[PDB]
Amino acid sequence: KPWWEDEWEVPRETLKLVERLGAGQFGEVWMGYYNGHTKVAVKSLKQGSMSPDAFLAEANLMKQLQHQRLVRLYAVVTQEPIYIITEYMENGSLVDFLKTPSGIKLTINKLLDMAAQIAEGMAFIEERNYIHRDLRAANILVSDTLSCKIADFGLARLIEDNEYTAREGAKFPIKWTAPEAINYGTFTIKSDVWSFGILLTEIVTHGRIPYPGMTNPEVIQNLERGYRMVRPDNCPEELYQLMRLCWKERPEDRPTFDYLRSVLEDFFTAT
Ligand SMILES: Cc1cccc(C)c1Nc1ncc(-c2ccccc2)n2cncc12
Repeated sequence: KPWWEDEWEVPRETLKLVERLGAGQFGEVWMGYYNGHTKVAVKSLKQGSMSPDAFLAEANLMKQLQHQRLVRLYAVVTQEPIYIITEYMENGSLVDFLKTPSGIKLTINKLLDMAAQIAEGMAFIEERNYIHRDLRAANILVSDTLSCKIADFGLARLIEDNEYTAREGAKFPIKWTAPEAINYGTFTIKSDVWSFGILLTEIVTHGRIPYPGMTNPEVIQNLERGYRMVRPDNCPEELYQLMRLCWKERPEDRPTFDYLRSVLEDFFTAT
């Protein structure tokens, strides 16, 4: 659908980049304002660093995935430097927010709350037939009202039938990704469940890097023995047994996202 017809295309004028939130290889992210008043986040592609068609595939997938628990596509600018504009999240990434004064004061109740918002957001992704493939505290975003939404959809995909198989030479963060995804390059909403498992460990330990004293090969060798992550310090035994269904050996034994939500709501209100 062409750009002079795209309901998503905006004149670049309408925008005003104020504070750079970050920079890397692929460009920059900025808070700014749309037509003066509405706070937004703007991702800009560093020319030449990656393909504009691949930059925008994120935007195009988000056009299809709209739900309160998901960070919302506002608009795109599809020339000079290419912009992706979204809804603004005031409190930045979950993984950082959990380390701040405010984050550090959160009760376990509040945390189990947030965890259920994330599972909700994924129960949508689940049911629309998408997979995320990058689910971790760094790719959860926090609002001014301490709610949570799924972010970063770089790797997110619609599936015809259950399997998405990566290209043989692909690497993903070992500590967060499911054995079959690391090994066979096969991803399903069940892989994402496994990661969610790992993210639970990030919520409940605030910041921390999962599998505390272990290198990647040590972490692989342990899984293969039938071990899983050592009960994080101060992790209610319940939520741990939950991470444990998230880490079942066979994916089809791994639970749904709707069910995780369901359970996380009980844990939450039971406290
Ligand atoms: C702008 C954008 C483009 C594509 C995909 C997404 C998820 C976003 N949104 C954001 N992406 C990134 C950030 C962000 C980046 C660094 C630090 C904190 C926030 N952000 C903050 N509020 C909204 C965002």
